[PDB]
Amino acid sequence: TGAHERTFLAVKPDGVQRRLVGEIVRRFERKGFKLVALKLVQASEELLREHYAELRERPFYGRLVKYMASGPVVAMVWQGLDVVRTSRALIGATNPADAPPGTIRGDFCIEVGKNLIHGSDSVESARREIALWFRADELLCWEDSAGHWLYE
Amino acid sequence: GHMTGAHERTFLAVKPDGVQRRLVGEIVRRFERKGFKLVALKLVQASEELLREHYAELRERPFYGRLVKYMASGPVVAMVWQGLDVVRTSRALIGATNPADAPPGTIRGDFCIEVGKNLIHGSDSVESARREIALWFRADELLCWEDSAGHWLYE
Amino acid sequence: GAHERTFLAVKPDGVQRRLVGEIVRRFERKGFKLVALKLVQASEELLREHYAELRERPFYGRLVKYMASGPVVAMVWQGLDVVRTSRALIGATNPADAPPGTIRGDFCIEVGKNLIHGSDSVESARREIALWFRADELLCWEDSAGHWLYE
Amino acid sequence: GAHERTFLAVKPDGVQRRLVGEIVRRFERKGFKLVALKLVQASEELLREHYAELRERPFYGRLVKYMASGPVVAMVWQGLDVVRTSRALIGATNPADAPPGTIRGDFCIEVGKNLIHGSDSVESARREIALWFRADELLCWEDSAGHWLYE
Amino acid sequence: GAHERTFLAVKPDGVQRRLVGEIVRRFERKGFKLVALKLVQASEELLREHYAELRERPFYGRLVKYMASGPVVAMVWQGLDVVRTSRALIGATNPADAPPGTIRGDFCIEVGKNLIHGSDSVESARREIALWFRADELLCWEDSAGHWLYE
Amino acid sequence: GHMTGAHERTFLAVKPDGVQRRLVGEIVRRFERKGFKLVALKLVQASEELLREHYAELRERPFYGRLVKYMASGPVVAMVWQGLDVVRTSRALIGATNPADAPPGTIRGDFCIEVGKNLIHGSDSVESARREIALWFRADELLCWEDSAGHWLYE
Ligand SMILES: Nc1ncnc2c1ncn2[C@@H]1O[C@H](COP(=O)(O)OP(=O)(O)O)[C@@H](O)[C@H]1O
Ligand SMILES: Nc1ncnc2c1ncn2[C@@H]1O[C@H](COP(=O)(O)OP(=O)(O)O)[C@@H](O)[C@H]1O
Ligand SMILES: Nc1ncnc2c1ncn2[C@@H]1O[C@H](COP(=O)(O)OP(=O)(O)O)[C@@H](O)[C@H]1O
Ligand SMILES: Nc1ncnc2c1ncn2[C@@H]1O[C@H](COP(=O)(O)OP(=O)(O)O)[C@@H](O)[C@H]1O
Ligand SMILES: Nc1ncnc2c1ncn2[C@@H]1O[C@H](COP(=O)(O)OP(=O)(O)O)[C@@H](O)[C@H]1O
Ligand SMILES: Nc1ncnc2c1ncn2[C@@H]1O[C@H](COP(=O)(O)OP(=O)(O)O)[C@@H](O)[C@H]1O
Repeated sequence: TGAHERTFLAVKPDGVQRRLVGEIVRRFERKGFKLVALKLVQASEELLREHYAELRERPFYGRLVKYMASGPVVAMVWQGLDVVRTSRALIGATNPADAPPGTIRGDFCIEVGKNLIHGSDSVESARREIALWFRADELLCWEDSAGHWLYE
Repeated sequence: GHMTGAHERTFLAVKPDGVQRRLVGEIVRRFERKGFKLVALKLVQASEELLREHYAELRERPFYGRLVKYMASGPVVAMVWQGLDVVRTSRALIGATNPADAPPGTIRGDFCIEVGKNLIHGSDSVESARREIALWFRADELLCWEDSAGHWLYE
Repeated sequence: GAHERTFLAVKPDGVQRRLVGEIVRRFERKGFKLVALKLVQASEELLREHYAELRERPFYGRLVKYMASGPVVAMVWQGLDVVRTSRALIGATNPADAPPGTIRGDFCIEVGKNLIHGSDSVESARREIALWFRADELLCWEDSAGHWLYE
Repeated sequence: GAHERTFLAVKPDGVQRRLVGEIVRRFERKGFKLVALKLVQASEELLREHYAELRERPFYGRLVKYMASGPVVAMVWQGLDVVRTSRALIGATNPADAPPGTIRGDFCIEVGKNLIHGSDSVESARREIALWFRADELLCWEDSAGHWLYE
Repeated sequence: GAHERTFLAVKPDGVQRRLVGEIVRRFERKGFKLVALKLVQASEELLREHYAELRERPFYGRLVKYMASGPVVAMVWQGLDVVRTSRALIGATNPADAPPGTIRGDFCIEVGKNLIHGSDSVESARREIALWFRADELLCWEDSAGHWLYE
Repeated sequence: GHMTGAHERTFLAVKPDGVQRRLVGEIVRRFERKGFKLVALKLVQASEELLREHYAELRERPFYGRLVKYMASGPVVAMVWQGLDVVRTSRALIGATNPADAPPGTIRGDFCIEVGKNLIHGSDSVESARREIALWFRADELLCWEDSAGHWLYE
């Protein structure tokens, strides 16, 4: 899908509490990606168990689920060329200690457990996460007036 | 309400020009830095139907058809913000309807030029806010959460 | 008049909300010279004196208690008309009346949590500077930018 | 009226204080179209004509000599009501009178060091644009954002 | 080496996306000295010469046509190691390879729409500056901040 | 420490060039936004004496006299910041000693050019931080306060 690739991103409860939602959104807007879905939600533990199913045998899994369910999150879908991989570069390493300055985690976070944002790790993960969090009628198609200036 | 006033809510929407011009984050950050509490948020493609109801007071103005068509022309970011005097204060942060009359420091004063592409809507009154919130959101979309910042914004 | 000085303090809410740097940057960008700075926990006794003119007001006790409740950033800034200009940058006491573009207009909601204190007059500034700082904390420096800020 | 143009110039103090980008960004973020730009040093002869309406004012000589003393960034911006709106963005002549949120309100202290010039009227802009720029320095370009700025 | 100079150009996509001021501010905040600036539309003849090292590359033709298609902001910046450092601030040619914090890493997606050109070497810079600018367009000014940037 | 590590402290100082160039607020804002806790702060005119001891280790370097003279050539903003891995992290945020080697996104990478005017000092190690904090601050200048934000920065 090339420039139509999509990723799932979510601002975690700490990002909402720390008033960093606009800052995060602005970084993806300024990069050139197209916002195609957005909502403030409180995720159920049932949903979050499915979301993090790959991690279910890790010792932190339970508290990760409980935490992500504990307050509002901002769920998003962004669209563009290589948006999955590039979003992960913008976000930075899982452990903010390893995330360089200039990344979101590098600039704003200290600890792995309070690392502001989730982004899909692969196109296949993105497909699964988008379907989990969003209905199809929440995913918008619009003609981007900037696209001529971002793409060949 | 009247208890303390702090649970007043307004409807704000980033119009299609705000999305196209990549100002969503900038607009949200201004309300975040002010101290208001985001209690609802969604990106939507608004139907002409809903918009006719939203702008019903402008039903017999000459621009009405172009406004509705335009607001339906692309995504809108619909929001509800909560806090003391949020309706009046949000109108001040946005600035005058005609950007030419909105001072620098306001959203319209800083970011736009013409009345027909003026980035954002905010409820003009508490009663308008009640009506607009109900029109645009379901009850279950309005979130109750515990704002760690409140202690530092409110006496 | 370029050596006029004012006393500004970031109140405990400004520290807690991580707005210290934002506030300092606004006075830097305006052209004023920072000549004193410290993070302190003010005593209630100091604060009772600082706000003595308000001692008969219903809110005086809670103002004092609050200002003593957490760290504040005490500052002295220097430049032409700095006292009045700083008050303009800060905005009205009640943030509801502070326009966008001002510190209180951009960042605050309520009169009791209004981020920052600034002296209200040159004589108030002299008094407040003396209350909060020793003479050896007030620095003198030659501003490389001054030729570009003053005629 | 969307093709109205104004002449703006970053004065020597704006260049020296490293505020050129900040100023340009304010006009870009507003939605105006940059149609001419150059870093130049103007002659006193050009400046005497630029400010010819102020020839009887006691500061005229000083103003001319100062504006000739260092580089300035000359610009033309295009858009609806650009002259009047640009003046609003810049703020009052005397920065003491310019509210926070304006360029002069945010960055300046004194009337002689007030960062930027903007034309005062459509007819003054026509005159100033002609004075500072060759016709071939004003560029026509198709504005991708035009549909989202204008109805 | 503090008098080294580089040629930078904001490409048509940077103008259209309203990123001129953002880009300039990044070089200003670094401490580099702006010594020439203009908004221009370059000829294919000039651009063929500009990019002559790339003449056997498959994209050469489309690169030349594109850079000729709309306005660019041509600039010269001065300072110690300005060529190499500017390239670092810009980031990798392909924005997919440019880290966050760089211009291309922060603002761009694709190699053909990568916002800005910067000279690749001191000798390339000398050639490019000569190609785009007349000698009288390069300004000598006394930098008020130089004592605080350099030893 | 070793309980959780969250009470580690570093000494940071904005050098005179950072004061003159009006980057104090910019610098402080980068540490605030990262989540570290400001526990001490003062503007000082550092004596040639204090500085000779600060930079004792560099006594045999040919630039030593010029470093001490420069660090006394205007005000310095002395700070103590607290948090998990604050010494190592602060060094990463500042970037390499030589700004030409500091990547964009770091303080030195974004804001300065030459090694002799490199804006800021941060402790290079936990032991150095212990020594620097002791040298520049009195114990009663290091404040214990309840950080509302810690709940959102720490698990
Ligand atoms: N060792 C850990 N302890 C606590 N939380 C962790 C740990 N490792 C990962 N996590 C949390 O689980 C989330 C999902 O892990 P993972 O998908 O591997 O990382 P990423 O979010 O960088 O793609 C992380 O973002 C983080 O919040
Ligand atoms: N004279 C006008 N010409 C064109 N569009 C207008 C005009 N007046 C209002 N509008 C449009 O209709 C919207 C609703 O108008 P109104 O409620 O009066 O303003 P506001 O949005 O400031 O509350 C405006 O925000 C603008 O988009
Ligand atoms: N009505 C009030 N209720 C609570 N606190 C108040 C009230 N009026 C003033 N204050 C507090 O007292 C501080 C000092 O008041 P004053 O000197 O009159 O205002 P300012 O700080 O704007 O100069 C204010 O900044 C505010 O924090
Ligand atoms: N009283 C004054 N003293 C010194 N310089 C002045 C004075 N009044 C105006 N100037 C300078 O002359 C410039 C041109 O004046 P004017 O056109 O009246 O103001 P503006 O630039 O706001 O349109 C001003 O921008 C300012 O630099
Ligand atoms: N494979 C490519 N496809 C399209 N355009 C390209 C490609 N490689 C390079 N370019 C364009 O050519 C310009 C000049 O290339 P080069 O000098 O090698 O890179 P840089 O601009 O990073 O110094 C690039 O900035 C880019 O816009
Ligand atoms: N080669 C040099 N020439 C001049 N000044 C230098 C040189 N190396 C270091 N300095 C200065 O001495 C300070 C201390 O050096 P060092 O401890 O090696 O760096 P850092 O401050 O990054 O820990 C530097 O921050 C810089 O101001």
